[PDB]
Amino acid sequence: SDRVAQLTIGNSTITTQEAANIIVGYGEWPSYCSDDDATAVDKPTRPDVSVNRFYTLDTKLWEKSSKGWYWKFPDVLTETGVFGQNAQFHYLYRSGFCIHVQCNASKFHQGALLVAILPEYVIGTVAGGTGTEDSHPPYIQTQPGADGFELQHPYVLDAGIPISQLTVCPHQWINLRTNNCATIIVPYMNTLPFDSALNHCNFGLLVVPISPLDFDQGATPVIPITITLAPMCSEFAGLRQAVTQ
Amino acid sequence: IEKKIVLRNGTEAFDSWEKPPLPVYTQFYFFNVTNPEEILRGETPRVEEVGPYTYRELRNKANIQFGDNGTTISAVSNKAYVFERDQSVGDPKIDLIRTLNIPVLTVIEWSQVHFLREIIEAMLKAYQQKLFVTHTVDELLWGYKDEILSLIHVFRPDISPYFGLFYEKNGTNDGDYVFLTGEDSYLNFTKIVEWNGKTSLDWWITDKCNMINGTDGDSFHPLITKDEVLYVFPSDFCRSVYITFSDYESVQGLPAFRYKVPAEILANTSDNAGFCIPEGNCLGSGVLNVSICKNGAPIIMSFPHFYQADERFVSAIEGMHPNQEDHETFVDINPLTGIILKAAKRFQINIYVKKLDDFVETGDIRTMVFPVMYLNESVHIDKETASRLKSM
Ligand SMILES: *[C@@H]1O[C@H](CO)[C@@H](O[C@@H]2O[C@H](CO)[C@@H](O[C@@H]3O[C@H](CO[C@H]4O[C@H](CO[C@H]5O[C@H](CO)[C@@H](O)[C@H](O)[C@@H]5O[C@H]5O[C@H](CO)[C@@H](O)[C@H](O)[C@@H]5O)[C@@H](O)[C@H](O[C@H]5O[C@H](CO)[C@@H](O)[C@H](O)[C@@H]5O[C@H]5O[C@H](CO)[C@@H](O)[C@H](O)[C@@H]5O)[C@@H]4O)[C@@H](O)[C@H](O[C@H]4O[C@H](CO)[C@@H](O)[C@H](O)[C@@H]4O[C@H]4O[C@H](CO)[C@@H](O)[C@H](O)[C@@H]4O[C@H]4O[C@H](CO)[C@@H](O)[C@H](O)[C@@H]4O)[C@@H]3O)[C@H](O)[C@H]2NC(C)=O)[C@H](O)[C@H]1NC(C)=O
Ligand SMILES: *[C@@H]1O[C@H](CO)[C@@H](O[C@@H]2O[C@H](CO)[C@@H](O[C@@H]3O[C@H](CO[C@H]4O[C@H](CO)[C@@H](O)[C@H](O)[C@@H]4O)[C@@H](O)[C@H](O[C@H]4O[C@H](CO)[C@@H](O)[C@H](O)[C@@H]4O)[C@@H]3O)[C@H](O)[C@H]2NC(C)=O)[C@H](O)[C@H]1NC(C)=O
Ligand SMILES: *[C@@H]1O[C@H](CO)[C@@H](O[C@@H]2O[C@H](CO)[C@@H](O[C@@H]3O[C@H](CO)[C@@H](O)[C@H](O[C@H]4O[C@H](CO)[C@@H](O)[C@H](O)[C@@H]4O)[C@@H]3O)[C@H](O)[C@H]2NC(C)=O)[C@H](O)[C@H]1NC(C)=O
Ligand SMILES: *[C@@H]1O[C@H](CO)[C@@H](O[C@@H]2O[C@H](CO)[C@@H](O[C@@H]3O[C@H](CO)[C@@H](O)[C@H](O)[C@@H]3O)[C@H](O)[C@H]2NC(C)=O)[C@H](O)[C@H]1NC(C)=O
Ligand SMILES: *[C@@H]1O[C@H](CO)[C@@H](O[C@@H]2O[C@H](CO)[C@@H](O)[C@H](O)[C@H]2NC(C)=O)[C@H](O)[C@H]1NC(C)=O
Ligand SMILES: *[C@@H]1O[C@H](CO)[C@@H](O[C@@H]2O[C@H](CO)[C@@H](O)[C@H](O)[C@H]2NC(C)=O)[C@H](O)[C@H]1NC(C)=O
Ligand SMILES: *[C@@H]1O[C@H](CO)[C@@H](O)[C@H](O)[C@H]1NC(C)=O
Ligand SMILES: *[C@@H]1O[C@H](CO)[C@@H](O)[C@H](O)[C@H]1NC(C)=O
Repeated sequence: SDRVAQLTIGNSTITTQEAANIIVGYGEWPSYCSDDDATAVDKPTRPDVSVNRFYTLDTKLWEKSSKGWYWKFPDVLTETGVFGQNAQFHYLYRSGFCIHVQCNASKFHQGALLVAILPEYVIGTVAGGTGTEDSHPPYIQTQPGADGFELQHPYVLDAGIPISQLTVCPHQWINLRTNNCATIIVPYMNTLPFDSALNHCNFGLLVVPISPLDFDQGATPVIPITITLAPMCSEFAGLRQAVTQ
Repeated sequence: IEKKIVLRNGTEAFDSWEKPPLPVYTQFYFFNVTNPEEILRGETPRVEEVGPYTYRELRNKANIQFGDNGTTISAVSNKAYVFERDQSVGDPKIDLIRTLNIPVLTVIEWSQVHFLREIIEAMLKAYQQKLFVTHTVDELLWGYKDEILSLIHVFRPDISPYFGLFYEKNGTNDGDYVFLTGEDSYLNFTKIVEWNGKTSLDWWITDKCNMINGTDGDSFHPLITKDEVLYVFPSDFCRSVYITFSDYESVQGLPAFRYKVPAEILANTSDNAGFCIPEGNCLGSGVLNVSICKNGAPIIMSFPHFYQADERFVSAIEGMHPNQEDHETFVDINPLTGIILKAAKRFQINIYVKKLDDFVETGDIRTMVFPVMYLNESVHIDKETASRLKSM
């Protein structure tokens, strides 16, 4: 009654029969902006079906020597579907997300992942190596899009913060002896109630193998990791022509 | 006894070798791509030989140290280039040269050896680039800030974001050389014996292929015969070459044995089978993979215009017309004194291209060898100093 689930929203459902449990980030569901909070005076659009779908984005192969990946949300979906068309026309934006990452393996493979969220995941550099040149990260390390980006130094998460206490932020583990998926429901976290969808990326989805993959030779050596996400309770405002960046 | 030509502090042969008094003239020739999009569609390329770009060189020696009771000498050989304008067609800092983009073909190579694979494959995908770019002459040859190489520098701080064909070669050395002067024997005079502490090369297949022979090519040993074989190791070609006898020449008023770089340096022989890396599968005759000794750059060293090379590469590029007189490598040596009279070092820098489906900037390009640039480095002895050597 906990191992088996089904998440239907929009026209797309996903079934899982070896889940762990759904955690709701910071204990509350995504919701619409109340009139106590809103400052924009134009009526928002709320598509309510066409953008609240599980978008399956990409597939990272996980071998025995991987480091970890990250996806900046919502810039994984400003190139995809009716979410990517409404977020490019409209200046303002708010939504929550239901984030579901699948990674199946046999009952002989082993290894654990820490799929975790963290809001305002800013990216530092190696500062020129020795630490004296103020190098800023490029635009693709900042906002990789639906392609994702691989961590260089996952012990410090490319930001000088340790991964050992990433477990404070909303997370759950995918260890291949127990579960194969990890649902994380995230509300809209930001100070101001709407923001731009092209500039500001509210959070980043860190997916790091902490305990590495291991399997005896003869088993299937290709163990993919696919993340599917669904913008919940999304609404846009401030209509103008299409910007792409 | 001609012991007058030695490298002793107190001799006039050491004065010519420490400071070469005769200028060296190098003319940089380029290839301009006329149909760049049609190569991406898969058509036959059409180029244009563009020049001349006359540089006058500067030469000296630094860090000269002796040893083993005077017979072993070790110094560096700096080389600074100064452009000459009246002997060139136009101002190089305006002259736009359209060719391949060598840094974005370098970092595709790095993805093939899994050297920063997912970092570089994120660069060329989100930042769409051009296989064919157009920069000036001084940018393409003396450093220019690349887009993608400026992004690798913040991930890896060792990578220089400035690419150039001869980048950081103005006033810098090409190794810590050590030589063998003629205090013991006049057969081995200023011969390269070791390189940066290492005895010989280390990246070739066999230990016969690794052996560094001969000199750097500045001045040779005297008493040259017609039947002996001289060996030259330039630091650009990354092996030791030899030179064969050509004909009788006449430099001003002195004897000359014209020696030329033969076709059997880069031919398809059983000796040159071991210079194709890794397993002897050669791209063709007359070409050489030198991608190891340029820090991973897909460069091919060959004669200009595929001279003494395969014909199926000549017919692949419209404009390749090699001949004997204009695109060879030769040297005029005084047979009595070993002073180089008139030389011309002509070598072509090519960039290998092939259609790879994971990089959608290559279009539909054929697997071939593409012309980029070549240069005639010429040295010449004038009228007054020729008459100084007519006495001896
Ligand atoms: C001129 O000259 C120049 C110079 O030389 C040149 O260059 C060149 O090039 C070429 C071409 O490209 C090259 O080759 C290549 O290479 C490559 C690479 O390799 C490298 O790398 C690797 C990687 O690794 C990774 O992974 C692993 C697993 O796999 C792991 O373990 C590790 O750790 C790593 O990881 C990393 O990374 C990743 C990525 O992804 C990430 O993710 C992570 O994170 C991390 O970081 C490596 O490994 C290698 O290594 C090597 O070496 C060493 C030394 O030190 C050793 O120790 C080792 O062991 C190794 O060795 C081995 O291996 C190799 C392979 O690899 C071999 O070869 C050898 O022999 C031995 O055995 C390196 O470093 C590669 O890949 C390739 O290979 C391929 O190909 C071939 C032919 O071609 C074949 O034979 C093979 O087999 C392969 O195939 C494969 O692959 C493909 C693609 O990918 C596919 O498609 C197919 O299908 C296949 O697959 C299959 O099979 C397999 C088996 O193998 C299996 O598994 C699967 O499943 C399937 O079934 C090639 O080889 C080279 O390299 C270069 N060079 C150099 C020096 O390098 C040029 O070219 C010239 N030019 C002209 C014109 O020619
Ligand atoms: C460094 O190396 C470069 C080349 O790598 C040398 O530059 C070449 O020098 C030669 C000789 O000075 C030049 O050749 C000359 O070209 C003239 C024009 O040629 C064009 O037109 C003819 C038709 O007339 C075409 O067939 C040809 O393809 C060219 O498009 C010729 O008129 C000259 O002919 C003279 O010599 C021949 C030799 O047989 C005689 O028969 C003639 O009667 C006449 O006297 C001559 O062939 C060549 O153009 C130069 N190339 C470039 C790109 O400049 C450098 O000289 C060399 N050294 C230095 C210091 O840089
Ligand atoms: C190698 O080949 C390439 C293309 O095959 C060639 O590049 C082109 O050269 C032309 C001529 O220099 C460039 O055209 C110029 O562009 C500037 C910038 O806008 C214009 O201001 C220029 O206008 C002048 O045009 C006349 C002179 O040509 C004058 O009468 C007029 O009043 C203007 O002053 C001119 O159009 C062109 O931009 C490049 N193209 C690219 C993509 O770089 C290159 O020149 C060739 N190199 C050599 C050495 O031959
Ligand atoms: C550097 O110089 C050395 C010595 O001068 C070269 O080694 C020699 O290379 C020649 C190549 O012609 C070898 O000759 C061969 O002889 C056999 C018969 O023995 C003949 O059948 C072959 O056709 C070939 O001519 C010679 O054996 C070899 N000697 C040694 C000790 O290796 C070397 O090749 C030069 N390397 C470079 C990069 O210049
Ligand atoms: C390479 O460096 C040399 C050494 O400075 C440069 O040559 C001098 O440049 C100065 C700059 O004003 C000028 O006085 C002359 O052009 C040169 N002087 C002498 C005495 O040679 C040269 O410009 C540099 N070349 C490149 C391509 O970088
Ligand atoms: C360079 O020489 C080698 C050695 O003969 C050639 O390799 C042979 O090529 C023929 C075809 O011409 C094949 O039938 C043989 O089986 C090959 N033998 C070996 C041992 O590889 C090579 O093809 C020549 N290069 C070129 C471009 O023709
Ligand atoms: C050459 O000249 C004299 C000879 O003793 C010496 O003082 C000088 O230092 C020598 N130069 C070098 C570079 O060794
Ligand atoms: C050079 O001089 C003679 C002639 O070959 C020889 O005895 C000597 O060992 C040679 N030295 C080197 C380093 O080649």
